Amino acid sequence: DVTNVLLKPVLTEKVYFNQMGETKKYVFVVNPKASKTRVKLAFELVYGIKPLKVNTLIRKPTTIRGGSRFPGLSKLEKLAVITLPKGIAISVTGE
Amino acid sequence: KQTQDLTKNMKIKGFRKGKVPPTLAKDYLD
Amino acid sequence: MQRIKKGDKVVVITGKNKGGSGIVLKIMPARQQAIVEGLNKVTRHKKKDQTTKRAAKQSTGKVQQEAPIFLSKLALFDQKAKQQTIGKIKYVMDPKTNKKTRVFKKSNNTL
Amino acid sequence: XXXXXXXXXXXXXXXXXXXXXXXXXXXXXXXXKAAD
Amino acid sequence: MKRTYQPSKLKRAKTHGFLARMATASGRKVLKLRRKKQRAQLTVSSE
Amino acid sequence: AVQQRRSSKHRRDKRRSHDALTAQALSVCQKCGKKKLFHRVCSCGMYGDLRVKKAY
Amino acid sequence: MIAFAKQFRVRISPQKARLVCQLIVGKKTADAQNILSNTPKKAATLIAKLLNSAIANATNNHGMNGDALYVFECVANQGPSMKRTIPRAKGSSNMITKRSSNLVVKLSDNPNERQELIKQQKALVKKRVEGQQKAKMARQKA
RNA sequence: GCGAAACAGUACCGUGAGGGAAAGGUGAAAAGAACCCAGAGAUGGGAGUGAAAUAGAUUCUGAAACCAUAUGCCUACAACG
RNA sequence: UGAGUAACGCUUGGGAGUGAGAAUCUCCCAAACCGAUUGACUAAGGUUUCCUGGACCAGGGUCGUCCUUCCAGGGUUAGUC
Ligand SMILES: [Mg+2]
Ligand SMILES: [Mg+2]
Ligand SMILES: [Mg+2]
Ligand SMILES: [Mg+2]
Ligand SMILES: [Mg+2]
Ligand SMILES: [Mg+2]
Ligand SMILES: [Mg+2]
Ligand SMILES: [Mg+2]
Ligand SMILES: [Mg+2]
Ligand SMILES: [Mg+2]
Ligand SMILES: [Mg+2]
Ligand SMILES: [Mg+2]
Ligand SMILES: [Mg+2]
Ligand SMILES: [Mg+2]
Ligand SMILES: [Mg+2]
Ligand SMILES: [Mg+2]
Ligand SMILES: [Mg+2]
Ligand SMILES: [Mg+2]
Ligand SMILES: [Mg+2]
Ligand SMILES: [Mg+2]
Ligand SMILES: [Mg+2]
Ligand SMILES: [Mg+2]
Ligand SMILES: [Mg+2]
Ligand SMILES: [Mg+2]
Ligand SMILES: [Zn+2]
Repeated sequence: DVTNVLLKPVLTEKVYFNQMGETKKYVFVVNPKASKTRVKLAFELVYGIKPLKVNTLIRKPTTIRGGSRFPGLSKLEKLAVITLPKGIAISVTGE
Repeated sequence: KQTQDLTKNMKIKGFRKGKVPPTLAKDYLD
Repeated sequence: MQRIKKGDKVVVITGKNKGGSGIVLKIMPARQQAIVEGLNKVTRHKKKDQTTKRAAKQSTGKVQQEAPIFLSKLALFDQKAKQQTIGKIKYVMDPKTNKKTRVFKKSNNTL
Repeated sequence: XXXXXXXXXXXXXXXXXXXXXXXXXXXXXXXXKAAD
Repeated sequence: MKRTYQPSKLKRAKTHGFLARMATASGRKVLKLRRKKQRAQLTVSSE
Repeated sequence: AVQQRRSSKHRRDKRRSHDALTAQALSVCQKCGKKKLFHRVCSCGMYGDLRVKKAY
Repeated sequence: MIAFAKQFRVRISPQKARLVCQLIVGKKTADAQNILSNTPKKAATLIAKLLNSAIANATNNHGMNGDALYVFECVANQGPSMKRTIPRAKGSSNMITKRSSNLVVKLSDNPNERQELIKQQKALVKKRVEGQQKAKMARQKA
């Protein structure tokens, strides 16, 4: 509802491999506390096309910048894979 | 031609060389 | 108020440059410095770096810029007086506009 | 060319130095050389 | 050979965890002292 | 067995007196001129008058 | 007129490097290069680079003839070490000291270069004695 | 001097309670060495800035033990706190 | 100092290539061991050690152009497990 559970879309080789061939699959990063239903609701209120299904990924924090004078940890990411129906392809940028 | 020249190296954030997008190479490195 | 502002004429009273006239372009209050144009010209040995659209050329040779100067070495320059001289300033408050204005103490010149 | 480093942190000779805890938890036992 | 320490998530958390320490007067005394020493790793719960 | 007395810095060098190195015998190639250690193929693969290996 | 070249933190040991440096001190340029290029030692393809750099900056920077260079002094001073813990048996441990050498090679064109060094030292000793003597008349003057 | 002048109750040790360090100083100002030479490069030698570069980032001063070089003298029938 | 001494902790030959540099890196051909296992799937534990590209300060008991090391980017999809 508040639509703070859609932080940033991410574009990688896996993402672009999916974003072709009839059904498109768009991968965003979402609030780690959000649920699948909240992700679908956010997509409903801000895009307008009902996802066919939603898959979720949790990327665990790991050590980064190892050996550097001050080492630091990573940030917890939850990934969401929206899949729109046949024949529909909306743009992530431009509204 | 020009798009062939602009696909060599110049690796984008999430990618490597070779499979550079055929149409999207003017956004990050503009 | 402040002794030195951005814009007023200033000279140097100590160092190699004596009677060094310039215009203050910018004031760092925290480090008590002041960049004055034409004085303390240093020439950094400009390397070559190419990692950006602008860095592809980044033509830099013997660029001479401005080094900051301690605010203590600076002294305000008089202009209204027929015989220009170096002096100290006050912080009188004129009731005409109720705004603080600097006035020299060896004369009666504002700012 | 194109040899540059515009990042705020960049170095090839990474600073590191190994330390020693002087772990010497050594002991010993008895013997067959006992003259009683 | 079988050394003394055989790791296990469940056993470690149930013996030296925060909830295990916050169940008796002795554990409360230990945590206050560890807070006095300003230990970054208060218990084994935090990595 | 372990030293009950320390060996000075002079006895050490007296023992090391026989550790000096020897200069290996060198000769001149008859087709390129560089010095090569004796009885061995030069850098050009030219031993005497015989083309041995392809040029470096 | 001594030209020189240096190398800090050379991986070779000074002990295992002095054996090679003693094979080139006092030797002519071409013969030293020829001798050092065919010696089967680790500290031979590193002293060669230092020697070559020294020749280059002697005939380019300081402007010397190039047909008069002889190895004046090639030495391997003791460099900083690094301490590591080698795990021994029965729980003990020892300290392995990877030792490093600071290499410096020096060549001259004049075969009498030691005389000038003794001369400067002689000049230095004399300046100390002259000051004492100059101080003594002044002490007597007052 | 508080264990801790630096990001110290940290790194690290132990299952745990607990135990527990070392490490400061370029230059007035980075003006941190463009350029040339050797090298694959780091780097070194010049050039340049600077009063000083043997103040060069290994950055106030730099002791001894220790390791090398050299002028001069002595030493291969010699029992040596 | 011991001392450049002991030790370097079970596995061969060649051809081609990269590279400034190759017994140690890549490919190929053999060769030798495992084969109720050095084969394959997982629990526990480990916690990115997984993939790509680059590097050879440090570590690899030698070497290294190479690494489970370092840098940058990426990788883990459940109504039925
Ligand atoms: Mg899931
Ligand atoms: Mg000696
Ligand atoms: Mg010997
Ligand atoms: Mg053991
Ligand atoms: Mg210098
Ligand atoms: Mg010093
Ligand atoms: Mg005699
Ligand atoms: Mg006799
Ligand atoms: Mg007697
Ligand atoms: Mg006697
Ligand atoms: Mg000892
Ligand atoms: Mg020794
Ligand atoms: Mg022995
Ligand atoms: Mg032996
Ligand atoms: Mg042996
Ligand atoms: Mg082995
Ligand atoms: Mg073998
Ligand atoms: Mg068999
Ligand atoms: Mg197996
Ligand atoms: Mg790691
Ligand atoms: Mg890999
Ligand atoms: Mg690689
Ligand atoms: Mg090695
Ligand atoms: Mg299904
Ligand atoms: Zn030849």
